[PDB]
Amino acid sequence: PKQIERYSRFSPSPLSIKQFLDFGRDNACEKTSYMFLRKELPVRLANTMREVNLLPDNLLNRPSVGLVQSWYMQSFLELLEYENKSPEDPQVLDNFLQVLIKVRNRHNDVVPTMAQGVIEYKEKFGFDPFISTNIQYFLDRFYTNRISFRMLINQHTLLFGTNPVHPKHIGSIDPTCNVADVVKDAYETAKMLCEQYYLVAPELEVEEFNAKAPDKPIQVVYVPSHLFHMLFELFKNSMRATVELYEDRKEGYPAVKTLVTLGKEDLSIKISDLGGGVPLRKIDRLFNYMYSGYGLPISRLYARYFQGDLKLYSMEGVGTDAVIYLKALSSESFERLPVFNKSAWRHYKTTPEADDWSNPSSEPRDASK
Amino acid sequence: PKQIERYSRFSPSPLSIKQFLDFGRDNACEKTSYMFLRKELPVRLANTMREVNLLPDNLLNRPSVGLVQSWYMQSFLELLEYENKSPEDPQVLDNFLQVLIKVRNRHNDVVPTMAQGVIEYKEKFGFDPFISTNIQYFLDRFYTNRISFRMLINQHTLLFGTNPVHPKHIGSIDPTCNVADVVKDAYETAKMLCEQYYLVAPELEVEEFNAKAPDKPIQVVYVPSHLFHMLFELFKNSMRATVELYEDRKEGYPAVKTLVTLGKEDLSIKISDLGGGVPLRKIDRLFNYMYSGYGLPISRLYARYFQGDLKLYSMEGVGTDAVIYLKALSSESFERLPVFNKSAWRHYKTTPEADDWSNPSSEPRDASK
Amino acid sequence: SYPPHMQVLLPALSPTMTMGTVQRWEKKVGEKLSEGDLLAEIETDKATIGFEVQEEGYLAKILVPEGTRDVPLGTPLCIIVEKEADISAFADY
Amino acid sequence: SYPPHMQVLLPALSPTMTMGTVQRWEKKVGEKLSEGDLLAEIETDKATIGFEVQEEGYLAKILVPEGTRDVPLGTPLCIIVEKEADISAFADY
Ligand SMILES: C[C@@H]1C[C@H]2O[C@@H]2/C=C\C=C\C(=O)Cc2c(Cl)c(O)cc(O)c2C(=O)O1
Ligand SMILES: C[C@@H]1C[C@H]2O[C@@H]2/C=C\C=C\C(=O)Cc2c(Cl)c(O)cc(O)c2C(=O)O1
Ligand SMILES: *C(=O)CCCC[C@@H](S)CCS
Ligand SMILES: *C(=O)CCCC[C@@H](S)CCS
Ligand SMILES: [K+]
Ligand SMILES: [K+]
Repeated sequence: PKQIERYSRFSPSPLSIKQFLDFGRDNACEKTSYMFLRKELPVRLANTMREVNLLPDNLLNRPSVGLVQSWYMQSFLELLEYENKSPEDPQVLDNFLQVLIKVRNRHNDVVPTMAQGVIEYKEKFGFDPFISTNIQYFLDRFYTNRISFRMLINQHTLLFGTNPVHPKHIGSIDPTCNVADVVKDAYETAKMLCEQYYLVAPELEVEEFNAKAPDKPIQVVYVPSHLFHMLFELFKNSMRATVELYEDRKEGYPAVKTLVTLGKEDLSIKISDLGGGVPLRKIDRLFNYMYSGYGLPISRLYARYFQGDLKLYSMEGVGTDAVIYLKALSSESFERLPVFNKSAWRHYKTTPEADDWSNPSSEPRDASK
Repeated sequence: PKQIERYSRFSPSPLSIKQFLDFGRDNACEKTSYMFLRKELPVRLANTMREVNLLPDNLLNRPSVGLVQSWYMQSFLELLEYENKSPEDPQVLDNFLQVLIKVRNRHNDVVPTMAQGVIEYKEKFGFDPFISTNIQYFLDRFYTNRISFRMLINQHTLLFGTNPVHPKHIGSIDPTCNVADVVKDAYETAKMLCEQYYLVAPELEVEEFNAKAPDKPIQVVYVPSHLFHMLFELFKNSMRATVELYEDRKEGYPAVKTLVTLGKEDLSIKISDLGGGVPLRKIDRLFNYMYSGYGLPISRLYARYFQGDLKLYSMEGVGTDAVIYLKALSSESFERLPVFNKSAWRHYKTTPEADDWSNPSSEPRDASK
Repeated sequence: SYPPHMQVLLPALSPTMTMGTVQRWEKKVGEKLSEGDLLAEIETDKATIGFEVQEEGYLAKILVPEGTRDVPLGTPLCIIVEKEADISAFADY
Repeated sequence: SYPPHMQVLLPALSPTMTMGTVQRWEKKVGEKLSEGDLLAEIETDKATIGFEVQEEGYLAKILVPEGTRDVPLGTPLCIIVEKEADISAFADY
């Protein structure tokens, strides 16, 4: 861990969809990608590992957390083998590729194993609100870096590894991603799961408004599988909400509505349901892993990840809007990566503080008497 | 300022709409209100003054800031005269009332004078992003405490002072506030101002859904003038947005729509317009006084103030939703007050920090070459 | 005797407070106290207040258990010591 | 000679960095430096990085002005001193 300290003091190098696309379309030099990745991946792993070490002891202790750590170490060390191995050698490039595959596979069970970790911690030491926000901060960063590793590894294996599935795609990026098509696919997939259990499912209705070009299909440069992931979760929640609210009613099921809009900066996707909504008090906690499944916080990570966001608004008693914001421009869609440093360190070392704002008594004085 | 230090270490005592209502309806003892207020008001002033002292020097320096300070001092000292004056004396109660009036009047020009202060500071030292968030933090707290002083003073003067305007009202609280009626009033008032300048204005459409009692008018216990203030600003922005987007068009003006809903916890009021919307990048800054008029941040202060909120969502290219959340239950509607303490102090003494999350280069490497 | 120590007394945390409930300690025996750290939530009739540490040191002993209702003003709440070597001197009370 | 001082050299802030632009100083001459404070934004080809203070003291002099492009690794950026009485010793350079 002298090597981990060092690489954890390096800053990550965030890439843009434009760069990924420009590279794979016009450049596409395996050397370049190797030189970049052999250094960047260890940077990213090391930034994360440094943060897992900052976790409360009772969480750091859990076997699941240990295994993750050791997997990351195992991966880090394997990638460091390449720091002095010349790209002017076919074999080095070939072996590097297999290394990437091996670490992708090793990291397959990573989301569930960590989750198992925090669940063990919760069920054994109990729910504290303050510490929950620490863990929250950690998981957002940890699951985002993991999304990022996977983005880099996929671009490299898809570009240089080969069953040629999506052919005009550049690695995992679609330069002409038809948003409504991903919307309909995500919907059908959630519909099937909803119908299977509930024996019924609401219909989807889709509208578009393309403000640049008012009647053209809305298209964006993007990773279709990220968009899909996000849409799938929101639709599953909308359907489940709608179906649960109307199963004991007489009026039949309101559709789940989608508005896709495109402006100078934003591609926005608003999903509306009449599933009864959620009180405002409970909204923030829906993003908090340890009240929770992880589906909604993780979907928001996919969104914040290329500079977008995922936001939820509800009217308790009627329904809920969920809105995905993506960047319209690939030149503006940079990776947003967590950076280990003193600011990060302070989040882990924060002890609780007095509230800033007042709090009433749990038993306020009776003002009638 | 030995006395200010002391009273600034006291914690404010947040009241609930229920308490205000229970007091004025069932108790209504001038003594009780005097004993409470003669101590609470100086607490609140002192908490604030302590924070104005923490302001950057170049802002603290401005004549406008000086005047505010001296007004608060003047008010503080005047209220301290009463700390040892018995309520068992008609005169003391009578004089106290006039004191309240005099300080309400003195504080009349307070929002504009402070605003003039920050404007002078901005136009003379320049816009820094970090310091802007410090000033933001301060103004939210300062304008909220000022809303609170005014709430207390009004309850006392209305209850014990007398032109008997709203008669079933309890001070400034309406126990049966008809939300749609305030919605229509706020709308008409903004309509008149819009028509005056733009020579046209969109129509309003209102729907209700009362989930407890599906067809009954939605009613809540509240301060009608706060609700009005909030609605007035959102409507003014919606109309101006709609009218500016359609003045060069052919389809005529979309209505501005209002949905008022009532659930177990929330009274929600959603205003929708098709005024073209705002890019997500610019949303947060709309709440930031020194990019700014103050109308929207201040409206949100009125909302967060009895435990509600005011939230904005847009789809760039189409339009914008603005949603006021109030508490359905008066028992749950406590004043939310800023408390001077070490946590507050640290906000003022925060020096800038490294970003937590990555940032790209302003000139990213060209990945084609 | 004992090593140099300080008693933390319950102040009037608002102008009319005469007693408070020690709702929750936010520090454990053995911990460093920096000036301004959160020490306890104290509940009155009027508010739930974050009582801050006023002097730096180390928490040596808690005199008033969590959950204790209606604690009068001036009641010692806990014991602070300058060095941590001096914490063990007070498990003895 | 001069009072005890330290030069802050430009590190490689990421594995491939060979030079950086000093985009903005976040500390002024005379200011206390605590370990981990933000000292400067440094811009590469790859990122805009918050360079942190690595050792505590006082900013005595800025060797590289704000805005200076393409600064090589190892270039002294500024001078740190242990006491503030020792800051004036360096307006002299
Ligand atoms: C609590 C209600 C009803 C529950 O049945 C819904 C199932 C899962 C909920 C997940 C959530 O976190 C909130 C939510 C989301 Cl995220 C959404 O995209 C759409 C919704 O309508 C709701 C919602 O309003 O949920
Ligand atoms: C930028 C656009 C168009 C401008 O014309 C609107 C006038 C004032 C804007 C104030 C705002 O801060 C944003 C805004 C609010 Cl708050 C609103 O309640 C309704 C709106 O439609 C807009 C908006 O979308 O504003
Ligand atoms: C920065 O060094 C530019 C990197 C270009 C190559 C990237 S897109 C690697 C492909 S995963
Ligand atoms: C706390 O002391 C209860 C206060 C009751 C009287 C209040 S409602 C004063 C009226 S402004
Ligand atoms: K780092
Ligand atoms: K205080």
